[PDB]
Amino acid sequence: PQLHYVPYDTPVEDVMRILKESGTLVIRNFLDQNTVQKVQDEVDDYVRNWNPGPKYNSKTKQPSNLSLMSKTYRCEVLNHPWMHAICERMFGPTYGDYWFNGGSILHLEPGENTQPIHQDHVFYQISKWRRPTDPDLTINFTMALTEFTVENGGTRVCPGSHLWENGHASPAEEDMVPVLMQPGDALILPGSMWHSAGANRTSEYRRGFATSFHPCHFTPIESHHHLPREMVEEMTPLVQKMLGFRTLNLHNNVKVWKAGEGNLEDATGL
Amino acid sequence: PQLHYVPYDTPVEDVMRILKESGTLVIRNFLDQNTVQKVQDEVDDYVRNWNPGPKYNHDIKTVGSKTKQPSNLSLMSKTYRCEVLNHPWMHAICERMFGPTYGDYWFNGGSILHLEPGENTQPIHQDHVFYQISKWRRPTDPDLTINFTMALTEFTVENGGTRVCPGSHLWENGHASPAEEDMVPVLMQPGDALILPGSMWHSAGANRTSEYRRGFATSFHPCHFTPIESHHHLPREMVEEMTPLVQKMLGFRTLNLHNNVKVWK
Ligand SMILES: CC1(C)C(=O)C=C[C@@]2(C)[C@H]1CC[C@@]13C[C@@]4(C)C=C5C(=O)OC[C@]51[C@@](C)(C[C@@H]23)C4=O
Ligand SMILES: O=C(O)CNC(=O)C(=O)O
Ligand SMILES: [Fe+2]
Ligand SMILES: [Fe+2]
Repeated sequence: PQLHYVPYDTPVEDVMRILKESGTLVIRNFLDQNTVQKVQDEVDDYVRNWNPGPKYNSKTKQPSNLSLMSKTYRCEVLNHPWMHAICERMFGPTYGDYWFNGGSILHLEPGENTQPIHQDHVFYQISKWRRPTDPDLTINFTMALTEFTVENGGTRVCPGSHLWENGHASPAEEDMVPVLMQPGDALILPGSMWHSAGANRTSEYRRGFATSFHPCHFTPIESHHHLPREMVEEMTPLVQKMLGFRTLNLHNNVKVWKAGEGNLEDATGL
Repeated sequence: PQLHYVPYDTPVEDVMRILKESGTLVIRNFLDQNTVQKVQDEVDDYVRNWNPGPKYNHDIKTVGSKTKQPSNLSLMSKTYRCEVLNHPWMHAICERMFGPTYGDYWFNGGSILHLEPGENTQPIHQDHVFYQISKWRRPTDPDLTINFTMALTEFTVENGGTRVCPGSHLWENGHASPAEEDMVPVLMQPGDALILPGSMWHSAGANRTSEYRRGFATSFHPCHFTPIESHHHLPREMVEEMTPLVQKMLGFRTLNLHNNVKVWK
């Protein structure tokens, strides 16, 4: 197996076949450039109400959920048709519905050392029961804000390591394949794929942001039930279901996250 | 394996050992008559107006046409969310069941189990059947969920008291359901509770009496599993009256995995 770079118009069955054979791939031009700029603008404006001027003439905010800080994220990025097409083919037949697991802005500082090589599904206890041929427990879409180079610690993966067994040792550093991307490209990251961020040996930050989804029956990393309800009703029904505001359906048609025996969105006037 | 009826003050690891041996047991006087009567008073009209049969269509054809199974118990009963969900036996067993592997646990779901007079026998089933990952689990693994079926009316063989097949929790994933003859009826007075791990094969009996047989259940499952019932549609003044334990049970607090990783944060 190898690391594949495919254009945006690659057929869905080709992307799924590459995901099954290599455990990862890169979809170039996943987002346009202005979308890349909008997400950084809204995040910067959130966590920093003040920016240093040229000379001396509430101040900052701790970062929160990406859907809270970025309106383009919760209203445009989370509606990405590629993510939903990949999530449906990955979780539909086995689990059925899926929803948002977690997401944040990647910020590799200058001089930051190499991240330990790991699989994303390590924090799932049921990963010990899972076989390499079973569907993934979660999938991550890592979008590039800056360019991803070997110098600035771009993401490295090991194609084929997703088919390793549960007791397999971590891949050697010599066999990690760096993911070279331009802003707008996305690296698709199933929870079975071993990966790690490299060391940033440059003088500039390596910036990115990630989305991630997992089956309906698994508890996500973040809860969004603290977001303002006026911010909830300006989302699409699909995004509302992603962020835990709607009832989900199992493959056996049993509904989880219900409002008693009814739908959660019906009981909340959504 | 055999069905055990133990008193309320039975040692906790004795209950855990019986759960490991026979896959089920009964804790008598699990609820005092005050709690049984308060729950019956707070859900009387709610069960009265509830339409029988399944509310929505799913593949587990198990809700008979003369069976009422309404949930939303915390929203409809203050005794349920302010006393029942704080029951020390539920948490003492859930800790030893889910702690050593999954870390935290929380509320999965809770329903009223109302058998109208004339209801036929329920299909024998395992409660974790709606878990897809149940086909990856082995009998020696920890349970995916645990249930506490508490008797509101008395539970007899004739009125449809729940029946269990002790030891069936050790059967493999492909083993056939128990025949009707190997089911053992559970005889419970108002107050007793039947402890049902997700692996125990069980079913409700036929209500061949003139009266309805009603109980109500509480279920808990690991922190990393999505509950069958959400509770964020409840009024906020209703959440502020819960204990910190119940607020965490019903999804209003951050959960801790076994390796100290935050979920639902
Ligand atoms: C379809 C039905 C009747 C069944 O045949 C097998 C499993 C489930 C899907 C029930 C209805 C709802 C549940 C959902 C819940 C989380 C709480 C309910 C309950 O309290 O009693 C039935 C349940 C159960 C014990 C079993 C579970 C469970 O674990
Ligand atoms: O009502 C009973 O005695 C048992 N009911 C169930 O197991 C159920 O509804 O899933
Ligand atoms: Fe990672
Ligand atoms: Fe059951």
